[PDB]
Amino acid sequence: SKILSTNNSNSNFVDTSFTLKVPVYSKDYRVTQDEPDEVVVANRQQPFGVKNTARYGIRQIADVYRNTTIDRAYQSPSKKGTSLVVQVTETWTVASTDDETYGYSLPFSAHVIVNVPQDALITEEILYDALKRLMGHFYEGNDTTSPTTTSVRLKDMLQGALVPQSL
Amino acid sequence: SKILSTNNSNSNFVDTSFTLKVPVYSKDYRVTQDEPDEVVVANRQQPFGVKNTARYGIRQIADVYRNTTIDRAYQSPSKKGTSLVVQVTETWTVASTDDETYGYSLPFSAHVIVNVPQDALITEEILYDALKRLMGHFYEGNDTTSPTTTSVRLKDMLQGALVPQSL
Amino acid sequence: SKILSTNNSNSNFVDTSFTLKVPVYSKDYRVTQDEPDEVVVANRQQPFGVKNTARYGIRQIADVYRNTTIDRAYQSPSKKGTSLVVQVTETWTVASTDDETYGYSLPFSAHVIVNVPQDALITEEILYDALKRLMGHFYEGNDTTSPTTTSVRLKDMLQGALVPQSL
Amino acid sequence: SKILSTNNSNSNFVDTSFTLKVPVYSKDYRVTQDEPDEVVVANRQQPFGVKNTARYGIRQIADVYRNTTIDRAYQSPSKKGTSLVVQVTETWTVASTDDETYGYSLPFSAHVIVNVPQDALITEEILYDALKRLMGHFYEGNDTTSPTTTSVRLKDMLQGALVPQSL
Amino acid sequence: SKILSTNNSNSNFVDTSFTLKVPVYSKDYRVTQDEPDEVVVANRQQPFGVKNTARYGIRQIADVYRNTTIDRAYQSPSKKGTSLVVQVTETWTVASTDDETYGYSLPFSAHVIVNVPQDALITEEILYDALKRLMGHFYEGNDTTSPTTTSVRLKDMLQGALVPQSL
Amino acid sequence: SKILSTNNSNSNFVDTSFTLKVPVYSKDYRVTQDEPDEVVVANRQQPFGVKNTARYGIRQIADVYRNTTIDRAYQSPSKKGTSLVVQVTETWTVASTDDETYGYSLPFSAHVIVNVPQDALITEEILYDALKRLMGHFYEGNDTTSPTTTSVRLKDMLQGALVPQSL
Ligand SMILES: [Ca+2]
Ligand SMILES: [Ca+2]
Repeated sequence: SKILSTNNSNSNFVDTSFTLKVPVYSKDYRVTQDEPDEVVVANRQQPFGVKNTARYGIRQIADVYRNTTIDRAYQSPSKKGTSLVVQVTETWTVASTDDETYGYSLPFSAHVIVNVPQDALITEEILYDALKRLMGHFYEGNDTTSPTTTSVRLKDMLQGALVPQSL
Repeated sequence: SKILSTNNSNSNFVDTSFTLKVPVYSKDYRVTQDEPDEVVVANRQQPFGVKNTARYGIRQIADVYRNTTIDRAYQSPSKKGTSLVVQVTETWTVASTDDETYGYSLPFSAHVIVNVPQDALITEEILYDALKRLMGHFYEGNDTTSPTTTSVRLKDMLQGALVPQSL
Repeated sequence: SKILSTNNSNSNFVDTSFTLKVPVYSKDYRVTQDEPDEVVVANRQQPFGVKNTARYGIRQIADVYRNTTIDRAYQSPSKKGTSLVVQVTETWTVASTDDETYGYSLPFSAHVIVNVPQDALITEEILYDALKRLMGHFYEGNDTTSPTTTSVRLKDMLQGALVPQSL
Repeated sequence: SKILSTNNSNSNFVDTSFTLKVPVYSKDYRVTQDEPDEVVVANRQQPFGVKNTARYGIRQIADVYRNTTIDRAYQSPSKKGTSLVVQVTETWTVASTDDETYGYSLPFSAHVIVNVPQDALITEEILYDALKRLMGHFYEGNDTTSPTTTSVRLKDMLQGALVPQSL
Repeated sequence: SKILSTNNSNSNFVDTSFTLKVPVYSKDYRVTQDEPDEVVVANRQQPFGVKNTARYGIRQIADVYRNTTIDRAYQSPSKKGTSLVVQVTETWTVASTDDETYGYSLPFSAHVIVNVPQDALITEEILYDALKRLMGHFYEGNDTTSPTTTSVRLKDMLQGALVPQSL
Repeated sequence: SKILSTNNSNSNFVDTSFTLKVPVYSKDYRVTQDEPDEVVVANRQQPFGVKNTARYGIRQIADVYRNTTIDRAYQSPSKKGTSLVVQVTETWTVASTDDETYGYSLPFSAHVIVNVPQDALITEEILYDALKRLMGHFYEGNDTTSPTTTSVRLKDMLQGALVPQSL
């Protein structure tokens, strides 16, 4: 019997709540692009100025070890991978309570990329928990406190402070 | 008076729990690279075979309106932007309880990229809630049920079913 | 025993109050850049539009006598110096009480440079008192009055009147 | 109605005394250079060996928004600016009470540069208080103590400890 | 399961105390060179004449078996290794009580190099215990006496007595 | 009279315990090579596969000031020095509980080099204290806490975190 380990058992994390607002695609979204490797989905609820779209794509990874330093002797026979991308694009607007003529539009976009080796032992739950570990790096954990606590670092990183405060 | 709207007020969502594992950087992580716009951080807790790193980087965006279908209204403060990347790199290991000889290492990686315009009305909370909307696209929601239900997408997407099954 | 003199004992000065607002770095500032000779520190308290940063840097001076006219016979054996720079960068905003849509941002910056020879006899107090003499040149002293008084010349200098009024 | 804010209202500071020695230019200083944008002034009181000068200069700034991350909103009065420099140059002397032969001269110099945009709402007092905030960065402050306490930085910075010890 | 043995189980030692003076880098040191493979650190508290420095470097070892007697049939699958160097450089001064003009500076340098194969089973504790055994060779052990005793050997080796007394 | 100072009087350290396992050469070792400059010693108690060796060598240093920043006016009259090397070579074995046929041998090597000027004032105790300071750099010191504490740094450096946490 073969067993896969993520080797995160010895890491120190703090749970924190991150409540997702999941779309209702049937109500809100229509399909803009259905190419075999790339789908694009548009938000029908928006006015013409405001563009709200999502993009879901996969690419095949020739050599999953290509940029890693894992010794040849420890590489899987199957070296193929899959690369997933999930992009969301939003259009925000700025206006004034006092002046109905003041306004402009700001474009926001953000995406997630996930590079998964093609191996039978990797499961959907393993990958979601990987995503949870990933998104957890937008915070800093504090086990010093008696109830374990977390603090936000997204603004700090955006401002150029990329090293955590814990170091 | 001045108000920024994300124009999500007419989108239909469903909440779901996504509990993040935030790192205790003080225990686990040390700095491999401290250059001004790119920081690399390594996980002290892994053994020598396993490589576990995180990378935090920003890039300055020249014109946030350039690739978009949005363009700049006359009273916009700036075209400038900032692009943030957060990457995690893990080394998973497959072994066998039958054969001590049999084993290999799988490389996992994933990252998030966020493209924030330079407008002071964008707040840290606005950005986190944007990230929550983003990660929501790894799921599908149902308004119909009395407790709202969410199903998962990550498998179906990685398998090539890039259109939501709700559509 | 060796003694250093600044030779300012024969100069005529007027004390005047110049009350410094010193930062609380722990509360307000995070680190943007930690290069060995140049550190940059950002003000976390500001909104995204407003940039508030400080820069602290040192350069080594090859020949401290390079541009001076001190005779060779009176030069120290050790000709190395240190050049310190302290820059502050602020973003000011202009708005209207009456019109909540009227606004713009102004960039302010200013720095101090201090070129100190590497000599054991120069002390931290000597250098601070040098800085006090330096900043005192933004004023004009008046010993003619019975209580000695001072007047401001920053605007006059900015407007092109670089000679003091006392001459 | 029109109000300029320096946006320091949410920064945390601590006051400290910094008593300036303002020159009595009429007694001590005479003009070496009177060219329109650069004035050099020499200290009459020094002996022939010791050189003590001050230099006051302005340069016109073409676009005050050019090197900055700020850029000009549509209702800004001008891009123009003025850059002021104030330099002091001193000649310190080391001698020995044992040997009449032993002596040398150390050259000290330091200057301040101020980059003021052309907006009429910037006042002379705004600029002086900016200078006070600037010089405050040669210190570190503590909100904690009941009389606020400030420690010094100039030594630690010149020695290469460019990050505040509070951080 | 897999087990590593250092094969020191049956070798005979005598413990002796060797109390390390560990640096407080935050108070005493600054970074001179920040390279990915080689960091250089310097003591900013020393006076100018006395340069106290340290150097921390890693080279990567291509074949850890290159200069060993281990036949290939007994080698691991992975030949990778890393090589660590820790160098310290001090400057001592000799002077006189009776004569202020008499003195000179002596340079001391020393370094450690450690050549660790990349095997997950090599632990940080294993490596430190190896270092302790290494430094034990600067001594000679006697377990025949009622209290186990050790005599120092550094000066003897420096003076050409390289073979231990016991041999 | 003449006095040597290591100038470590004002530097800040934290003591930590490092108990050396000193060899009993009479029981465990034999001499492999007896040269005037290089002695090689081997563990005769190890089984045949496991080679445990040590090497003790001295080279003579022509100019101890060759790669130093010490100007000639500050050098001793004698440039002679000696250079000591102490190398240890071990062979660790990896095997399995479940499988008698599974195993391999890992080579460990490490050495120390010490570069001592020939000055009568350098004592054996001075040199051992220097070695203790050297090995202290494998740790990081914290004297702020109520008990002075130290954390290990060997694995962190091996893994590319070469700059101390404190810096
Ligand atoms: Ca660097
Ligand atoms: Ca003229």
